Amino acid sequence: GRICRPLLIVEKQKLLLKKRHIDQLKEREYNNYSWQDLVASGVVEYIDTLEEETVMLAMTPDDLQEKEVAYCSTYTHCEIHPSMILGVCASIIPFPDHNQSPRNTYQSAMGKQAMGVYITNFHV
Amino acid sequence: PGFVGIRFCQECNNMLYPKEDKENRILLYACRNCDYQQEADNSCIYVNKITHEVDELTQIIADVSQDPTLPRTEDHPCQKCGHKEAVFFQSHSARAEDAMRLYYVCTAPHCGHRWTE
Amino acid sequence: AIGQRIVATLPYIKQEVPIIIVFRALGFVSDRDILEHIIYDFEDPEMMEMVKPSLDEAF
Amino acid sequence: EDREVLRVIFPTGDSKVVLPCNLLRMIWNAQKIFHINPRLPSDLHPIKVVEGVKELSKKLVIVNGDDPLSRQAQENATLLFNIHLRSTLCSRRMAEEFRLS
Amino acid sequence: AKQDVIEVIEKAHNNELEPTPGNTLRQTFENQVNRILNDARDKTGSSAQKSLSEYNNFKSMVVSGAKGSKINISQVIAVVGQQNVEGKRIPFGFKHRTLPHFIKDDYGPESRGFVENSYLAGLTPTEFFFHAMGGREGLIDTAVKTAETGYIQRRLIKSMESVMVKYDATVRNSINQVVQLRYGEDGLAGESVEFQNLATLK
Amino acid sequence: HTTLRKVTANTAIYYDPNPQSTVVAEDQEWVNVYYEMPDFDVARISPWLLRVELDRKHMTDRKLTMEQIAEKINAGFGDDLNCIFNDDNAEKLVLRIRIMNMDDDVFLRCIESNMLTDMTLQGIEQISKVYMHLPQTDNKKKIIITEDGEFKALQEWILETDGVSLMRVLSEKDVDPVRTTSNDIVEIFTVLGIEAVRKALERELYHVISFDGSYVNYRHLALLCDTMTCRGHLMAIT
Amino acid sequence: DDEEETYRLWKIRKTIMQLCHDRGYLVTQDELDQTLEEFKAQFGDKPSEGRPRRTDLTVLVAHNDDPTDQMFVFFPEEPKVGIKTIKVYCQRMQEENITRALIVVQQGMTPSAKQSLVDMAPKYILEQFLQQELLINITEHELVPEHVVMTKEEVTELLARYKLRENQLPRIQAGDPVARYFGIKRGQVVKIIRPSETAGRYITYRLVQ
Ligand SMILES: [Zn+2]
Ligand SMILES: [Zn+2]
Repeated sequence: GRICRPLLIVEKQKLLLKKRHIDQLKEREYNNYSWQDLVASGVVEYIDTLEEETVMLAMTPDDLQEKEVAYCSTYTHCEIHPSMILGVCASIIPFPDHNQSPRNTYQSAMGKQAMGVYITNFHV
Repeated sequence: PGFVGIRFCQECNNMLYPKEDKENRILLYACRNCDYQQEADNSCIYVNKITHEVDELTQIIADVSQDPTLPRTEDHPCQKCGHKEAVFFQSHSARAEDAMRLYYVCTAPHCGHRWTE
Repeated sequence: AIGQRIVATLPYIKQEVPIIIVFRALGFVSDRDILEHIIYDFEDPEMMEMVKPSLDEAF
Repeated sequence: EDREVLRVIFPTGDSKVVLPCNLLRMIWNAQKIFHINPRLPSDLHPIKVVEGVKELSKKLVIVNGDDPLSRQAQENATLLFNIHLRSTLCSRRMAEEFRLS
Repeated sequence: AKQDVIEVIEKAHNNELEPTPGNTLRQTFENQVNRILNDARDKTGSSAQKSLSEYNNFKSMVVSGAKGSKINISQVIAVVGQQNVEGKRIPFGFKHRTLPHFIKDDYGPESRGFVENSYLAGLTPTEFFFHAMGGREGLIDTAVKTAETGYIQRRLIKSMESVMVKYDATVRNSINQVVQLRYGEDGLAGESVEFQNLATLK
Repeated sequence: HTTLRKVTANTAIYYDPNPQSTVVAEDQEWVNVYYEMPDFDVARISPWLLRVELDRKHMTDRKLTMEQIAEKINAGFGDDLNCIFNDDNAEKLVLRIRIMNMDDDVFLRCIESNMLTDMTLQGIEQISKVYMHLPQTDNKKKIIITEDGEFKALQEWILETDGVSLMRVLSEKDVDPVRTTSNDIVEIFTVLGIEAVRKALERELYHVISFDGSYVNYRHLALLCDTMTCRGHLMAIT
Repeated sequence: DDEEETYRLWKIRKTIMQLCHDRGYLVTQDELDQTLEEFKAQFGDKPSEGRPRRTDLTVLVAHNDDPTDQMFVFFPEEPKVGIKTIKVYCQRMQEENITRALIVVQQGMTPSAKQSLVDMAPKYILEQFLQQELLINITEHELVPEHVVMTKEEVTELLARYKLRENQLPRIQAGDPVARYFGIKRGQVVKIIRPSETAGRYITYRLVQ
C-alpha cells in the first residue's frame, strides 16, 4: 500500500544514468535490456512518500550544474521528467502549465466523457 | 536555578519523594514504598521555567550535518575545527516564537561543533 | 490535578488506564525500570518532571 | 431644521440615501420637456414653489388618518423624502439652478 | 522583489528583524514578505496593463466589462503571483519543506509558492503544483460552501415565509403579530427607490 | 488581562528552614533588610519557600510593580500567605512567598499552579488581547461637526479586543460608554437590550453583506432583524 | 483603592439621578449634573473608613405628577444582600409610607432575598440593581434608541388606531436592561423612537412581558 515513484539516483553531483544505459535502452527490442535492468543497475530507485522527506531532488539534470550561487550542491535523486506528476487524463492536456489549474481539472474530468473508440473490439 | 531531577530509592528503585525533618529542620528525600531516606544536596524541590529560556544548541545533534536536505554555507567557518562548510537550519521547535534564528553545525566528521550567530 | 497525567486507552477496556499501571501489569514494577523504558536520557529533567505526575498517580 | 434632523439621523456625513423619486432626474426631464433656457430669467414665482411643495408634501401619504397618531406616523414615514424634496425643490435652487417655469 | 525577500530573510536569520505590535516574529516576517511580493505583482501588472494597445482584445473585454479583469491580464502577461492555501503561503507539507526539490527552511518566494511566470510564459513544475494547490482550494470552497449556504437560505425562508404587507399597510406574520408598522419603516417597495444625495447634509 | 504567568519568568520551591540564612546567595541582602524588623508573625512561618522570578520586559510592558503584585496576593489569600519582595532596582525582579500558620510543599505547588492562572494582576477577565490603532477609514474615525458646520473626521485612537466584556469595559475611566460596542450580539442583548441588539444585529448583517462591496436594500435587513427581535428575545433562525 | 471607590459611588449616584429623572421623578438640575469634586464635598472622599458610608448615599425622590408618589434608593453595605436586609428596608419603607425602592447591590443578592422581592410585589414595588450596571447609563449608548413609557390612554389610542390586540405588538422582556431602567412592568407598552435611514424617523411599540 505504499505509493512510491521511480527516480534517477545522483552521484556526487552527477546522474548515474550514463549514456551507455540510454544506448542499451534504444535497442530495447533486440538485446532485451529493459526497465528492470535499469533498476538493477542501481541507476533508478523507487522512493516512497515517506522517504521523499529525506531525499533532495533535482527537477532536471540542469539543477546538477555548478552555478554562480549553488542552491543545494548535495542532491541525491533527479526527476525522470516533471510531467510525470500528472495522471492519465491530465497527461492529455497540451500546455497544461499555461492554463488556470481549475481548467485542467475540468478537462481531466471531461476527457472521460469524450467520445472516441473506447476499445478496439467494440463490435463484439 | 536549574531544573531538579528525580532520584530513586537504593532498595526498591522507586522515586524518592520530598519530606521535611522537623527534628533537625532539614530536607530529606524518602521513599513511600520502602523505608529509605536520604540527605538532600540541592535544597530545591521544584523549578518551573515559564519563560522557557532553553538553549536549543543542547537539542541539536551533530549527526544532522549528514542531512542532504539541509542548506550548507561556506561563509561561517567552525570556531572549533576551522572547517569552512557548515549546515544551517532554523529552530522549527514549538514554544519558540523568535524561531527565524539560525543554528549552524560543522560538517567536518567527528567535530560536530554547533553554534549560533 | 497538579500536573499533566498520561493515560492509555487500551482496546476492549472502556476506561482510561495510567501508563504506569500498564507498565506494572507487564512486569515492570520499579519506577526506575519504567523510566528506563520511557526516558532514554536521564540528563533531561524536562521529560522527567512531565512524566512525574503519572508516577505520583500510580503508587 | 431639516438640516439638523439629517445631522442627527446621519451622524457620519454620508449624503447617499435611497429614496423613491429621483428629483434631479425629474427636474432634468422637466427642463428638457419644456425647453427651459438656463440663461433667461424664469417666470416661476418662488412663492409658487413654496406653496406647491407644501401641497405636494400633503399629497404624499404613507400613513392615512387625521388623528394625531396617524399624523405623527405620516410625518415620520416621509420625513427623509420630504427633507430631500424641500432641499431640492427650494425656491432659490428653483430660481438660479434649475430655472424652471 | 526576490532580492528584497532575500534581504528580509537575511535580516530574520541574523535576528536583525524586530516584531511589530500585534504580531509574532514569524507573522511579521510573513507580512513583510507578502507585502514585497504583492507589491511586485501589482507593479508588474501595472507594467503589463500600460503595455497594452488600444487594439488589445483582453483590454477590449475588460474595458467594456464584458468579461475579465485587470488581474487576469496581469496573470496572462506579467506574472501569476503568489499561491495561497488557507490564506497563507504554501505550507511545509514535507519536513520543513514545501517540496523535495527545495532545501529545508527555505522561506524564499519560489519555495513557498510565488509563480514568477505568466500563463503565456508557462509555469515551472513547482509553480504548476503550487498553482494546482491554490486552485484546489477554490474548488473545495465552491463545493463545500453550497450546503451551508443552502441550509441558511432554507432556514431564512422558513423563518420569514408568511410575513406579508397587509391592507392596513402593516407588515405582519401568520400569527397576525406586527413585525413592522410600515414596510421598511417607510411603506415603500424596493423596486422603485434609488440612490440620491441629500444636498443640505454635508 | 494579565495573569502572574504572563509577567513571570520562572518559579521554584525551596526548603529554607531559616529566612536569615537563605538557600540562595543573591537574595540574602533584601531578605535581611526585611527581617531585621518584625513585620509579621515570624513564629507562624513555614520552612517551605516559593521564590518567583519576574522579567523586566513584561513588568515594564504593563507598568506593573512588585507593590501591586504583592498587594494582589495578600488580598486574594489574605494574611495566610506571606509575601516579601525587593525594590524595582535589582537586576532580577524576584519575590518570595511563604505559607502562614495535605503537606506544605504540595500546598505550595498547588497554589503556585493556581496563582499563575487565576491571579488577575491587571485587566479584565475574558479579554485576551487588545490592539490600539488609528482607523484610516471614516467608519471608525470620530465624525464631529465643526463650529462652521462641516463634517470633520477626527483621527483618534481606538482599541479592538480579542474577547468581550462589554459590561465591564463600558464602565472604565476614559472609555467612551456611548460608542463602545461589540460584535457579540448576545452580550449586546444582555447589556443594552432588545432594541440595542436589533440595531447592532442590523449593523453586523450589513457589515457581512457589504464587506465584498455588495449592497442589499435596507428593508430586507430590517425585516430579517425585526423577525429575530419582535418577541423581546433573540429569536435564532433555527 | 479609595479614590476609585468614591468615583464609583459618584458614577452610580449620577446614573441613579438620570434614571429617576427619566422615570419622571423630581430631580434638581444641580444633583443631575454633580461634579465628582462636588460629590466629594457633599459626601466625602474616604468611603473605606466610613466617610461616606453607603447608608448616607440613600436617595429619596418624589414624582412630578404626585408628591406622595415617592421612591427610595438604598445602597446596602454588604456585597451579598440577605433577606434580613430586605426586611429592614421594607420596614423602613412601611414607616416612611413609601412604596417604591431601588436596591443598588455591590456583588449580588441571595435567592431568598430575590424571592422576597418577587412575592410581596402588590405591596411594595422594590427593584434590584447591580452597582456594575449603574456605572454606565445604557440609555446614552448609541445603539439604544429613545424609549418612552406610554400611558394607558395612549396605549388605548394606539390599539384603537391600528385596531389590534396587545399580543400583536412586538414584545420587550420585563427583565430587559432598558425595561428595568424605566421600571416598567407587564402590560405596559413602551414607544421606541429610532432614526431610520429610509424614513428618517420610525416609531415602534413594544409590550412589556
Ligand atoms: Zn525506596
Ligand atoms: Zn567544526
